[PDB]
Amino acid sequence: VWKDADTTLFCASDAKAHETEVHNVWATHACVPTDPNPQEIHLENVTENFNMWKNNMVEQMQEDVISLWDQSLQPCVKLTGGSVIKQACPKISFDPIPIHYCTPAGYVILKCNDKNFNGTGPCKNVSSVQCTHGIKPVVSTQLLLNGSLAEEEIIIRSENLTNNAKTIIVHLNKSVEINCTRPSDIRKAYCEINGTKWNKVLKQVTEKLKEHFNNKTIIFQPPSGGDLEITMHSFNCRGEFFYCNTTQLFNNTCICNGTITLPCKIKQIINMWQGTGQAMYAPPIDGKINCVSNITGILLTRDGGANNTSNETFRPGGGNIKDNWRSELYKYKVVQI
Amino acid sequence: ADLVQSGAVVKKPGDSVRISCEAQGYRFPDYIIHWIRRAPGQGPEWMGWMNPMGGQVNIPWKFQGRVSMTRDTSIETAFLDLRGLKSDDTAVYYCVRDRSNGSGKRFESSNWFLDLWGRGTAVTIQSASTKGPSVFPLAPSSGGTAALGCLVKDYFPEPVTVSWNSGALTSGVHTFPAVLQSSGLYSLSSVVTVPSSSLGTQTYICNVNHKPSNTKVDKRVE
Amino acid sequence: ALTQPRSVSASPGQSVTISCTGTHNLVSWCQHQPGRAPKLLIYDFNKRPSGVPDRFSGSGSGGTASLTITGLQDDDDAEYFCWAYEAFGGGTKLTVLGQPKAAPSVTLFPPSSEELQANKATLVCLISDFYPGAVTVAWKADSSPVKAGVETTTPSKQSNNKYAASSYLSLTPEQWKSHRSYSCQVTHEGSTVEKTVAP
Ligand SMILES: *[C@@H]1O[C@H](CO)[C@@H](O)[C@H](O)[C@H]1NC(C)=O
Ligand SMILES: *[C@@H]1O[C@H](CO)[C@@H](O)[C@H](O)[C@H]1NC(C)=O
Ligand SMILES: *[C@@H]1O[C@H](CO)[C@@H](O)[C@H](O)[C@H]1NC(C)=O
Ligand SMILES: *[C@@H]1O[C@H](CO)[C@@H](O)[C@H](O)[C@H]1NC(C)=O
Ligand SMILES: *[C@@H]1O[C@H](CO)[C@@H](O)[C@H](O)[C@H]1NC(C)=O
Ligand SMILES: *[C@@H]1O[C@H](CO)[C@@H](O)[C@H](O)[C@H]1NC(C)=O
Ligand SMILES: *[C@@H]1O[C@H](CO)[C@@H](O)[C@H](O)[C@H]1NC(C)=O
Ligand SMILES: *[C@@H]1O[C@H](CO)[C@@H](O)[C@H](O)[C@H]1NC(C)=O
Ligand SMILES: *[C@@H]1O[C@H](CO)[C@@H](O)[C@H](O)[C@H]1NC(C)=O
Ligand SMILES: *[C@@H]1O[C@H](CO)[C@@H](O)[C@H](O)[C@H]1NC(C)=O
Repeated sequence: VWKDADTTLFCASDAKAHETEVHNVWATHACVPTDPNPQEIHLENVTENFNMWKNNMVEQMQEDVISLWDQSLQPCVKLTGGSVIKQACPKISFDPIPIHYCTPAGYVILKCNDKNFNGTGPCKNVSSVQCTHGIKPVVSTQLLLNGSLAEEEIIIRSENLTNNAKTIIVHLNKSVEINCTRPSDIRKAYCEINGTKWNKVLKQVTEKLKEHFNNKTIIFQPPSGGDLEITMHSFNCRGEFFYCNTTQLFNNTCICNGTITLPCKIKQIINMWQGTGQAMYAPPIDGKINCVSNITGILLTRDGGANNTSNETFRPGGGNIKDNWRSELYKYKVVQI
Repeated sequence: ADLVQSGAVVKKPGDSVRISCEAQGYRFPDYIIHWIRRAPGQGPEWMGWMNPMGGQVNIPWKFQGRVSMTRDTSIETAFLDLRGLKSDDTAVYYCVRDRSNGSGKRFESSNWFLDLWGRGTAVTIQSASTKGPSVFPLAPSSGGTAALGCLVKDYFPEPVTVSWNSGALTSGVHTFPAVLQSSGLYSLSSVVTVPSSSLGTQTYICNVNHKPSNTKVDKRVE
Repeated sequence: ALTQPRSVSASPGQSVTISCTGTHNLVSWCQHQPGRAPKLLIYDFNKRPSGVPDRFSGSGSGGTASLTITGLQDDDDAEYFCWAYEAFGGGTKLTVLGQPKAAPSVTLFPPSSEELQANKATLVCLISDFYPGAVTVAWKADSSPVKAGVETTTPSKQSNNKYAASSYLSLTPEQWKSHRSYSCQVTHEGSTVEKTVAP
């Protein structure tokens, strides 16, 4: 028998002690080797109540990724409310690696396997595991990248959908390549997406969203206000910071039939996603900077009000990167033996 | 722990206004901030919420383009901006702190949790100028009941001083609060209950006096 | 967006219930003393935070939510508001009755001959000596109503702890003598009191 509980977890990885890539350096000294013989356990004829919006695994992954980025990235200058330190800012190697989250002694993780689970309801076929799967800690905005795909249907996740201050996550059946590239002025880059693929996927997402909002019509709009990391799709490709204008992806007129290319830019000064302050980087490296990623999640915020109108609008971007972890951690739940 | 709001102000039609909200005693970066509106004679009206971490905003159509919710985490102050003011924008605005939403340990409220409230900032849209009053007599008509008075039409701003018959009639006088009408002008009414038998034996006079307009009137009523 | 009546009243020791009608979402409540910063009282229907007494409570189901304050004091005299996300109630003035009830004394004047000499008609309708100060003015052409041209007022306290207000009906000369009658009704705690003027 088990009860719900919260305890300190630890992490597991396949990191190399000799690598200079920054995630491997963090993961050899913060994590242990992956379970050499893992095996899951069915919990026959048992039901449990998962709730992906109050999971402490998420807070712990947040603190972990913060520590990793705090030691890992080397800006020339870091400014944090009056204080500003200046340090050597060498280039770094950077490519996220999958991380598992293991329970300590006297606890175990439960796994919701209901193919179309929405993160909050009860669960049919519950499993017991030692660790999570390999979760890649990739901070990004608007788009969720290099994650996992929904088993059967596209799934729409929120705390309530009738609250507009609470983020909504959409999990796709089918990943869509975003092929970002800076070719061999030095900051202008561009992200490319197969327009036919992406627009079919977006029509399917519209159909689901109409399913949950009373058949009502829905439309997409660019983000309304705030700093660049919200208004545009921001991410990190090999130490450089990409900012891409995503408006051509949320193109209602074309629910385009070829290649969409987003104007991306590499930025020298950024605001740290840890809420901390702003940091200055060194000019980008030379050569072809490539980044082929899977789009396997979107985050939306619904325009408040307009309960009068016969349509609902949705803009990309949802709060702070903690929820990205939810995107993968939704199906787990640590309990006390 | 409170939200300090900036002082009240007046503006002209069109025009635009900026208001602060200095957060004190808590972590400003966490928990979003709603801006709400109370206009004279109407129930509260939400204007949008603003996540102070990145500056993301959620604003209903009624206010797209015309409003911007910003912040400056360096001095933990939110900001509301309204452009192109008309009359229906004359109101008292509050910044308020949600605590069931944002980054940080939220309060646990399924509805919105409006923990902390500012004191309010009044903006008044004076589509006026100055001018004076135009006073006209409220005549009596039809036990010994008899009421008369003194209407004071379209002036700006307060106050006006009404004194019946140069300070001879003072009992039963009732001057009512002045109205700020559609135009953003002032206008009021002053009555008195008299003896019905006194009509015909002694007549009475308004004494309207708009000092900032330099206006001294007398208007007799029959 | 959400209805909510305009006035409650009771006397230092009993109990009152303000309600919010609208639609079936959860509602929180807020007290607003004159010019002060409002204060959260109870959230999610029945739940109550800390720093607030057990006398305030509430519930809700079926379309309307209830907020109850028992054992009233002379510091609960304030406006109360409710909300369900971004649907807001109009507010409810809570009066702690220190004096007894009073019905409105309403007086309705015509537009003077001098007013029409300069082509503007204004019907004045003054309201006097009522307690509490929660009035509802209404003007009606002969038999049918009017909503445009009306400019009312918030009740103010007089020299003796009751209330007053005014109401002006601005009109054009032709639509002054357009028809037969015109009247400024005053609704106060349950019932109206209706005056009437004619050309
Ligand atoms: C999640 O599923 C449960 C039933 O399993 C349901 O009650 C709840 O509304 C669902 N949540 C969302 C956001 O769809
Ligand atoms: C429950 O999860 C297991 C995972 O091993 C899956 O294979 C199985 O099909 C699920 N149960 C049902 C009834 O689909
Ligand atoms: C991208 O998605 C494809 C599915 O077509 C999958 O085979 C591949 O492993 C994914 N790559 C990632 C997640 O890096
Ligand atoms: C995506 O989900 C929709 C409906 O939820 C379904 O019709 C479609 O088959 C799914 N895609 C795949 C590749 O199965
Ligand atoms: C990605 O784009 C680059 C340059 O645009 C191209 O050379 C490469 O073939 C592309 N790769 C894929 C998998 O689309
Ligand atoms: C884009 O995707 C479609 C799938 O619908 C397929 O024809 C091909 O992979 C791409 N087509 C073009 C013209 O790039
Ligand atoms: C839309 O609502 C109508 C009922 O008016 C219904 O026929 C239809 O099933 C609804 N849409 C979907 C996608 O089911
Ligand atoms: C993205 O492009 C469109 C049109 O230019 C628009 O949303 C906006 O100007 C761009 N986004 C920016 C500049 O952040
Ligand atoms: C939406 O798609 C098509 C492009 O073929 C066109 O209607 C329009 O220019 C697009 N809008 C954008 C890219 O903002
Ligand atoms: C996504 O995965 C690909 C393949 O592993 C990798 O090259 C790329 O850097 C990843 N993108 C991000 C933003 O981490």
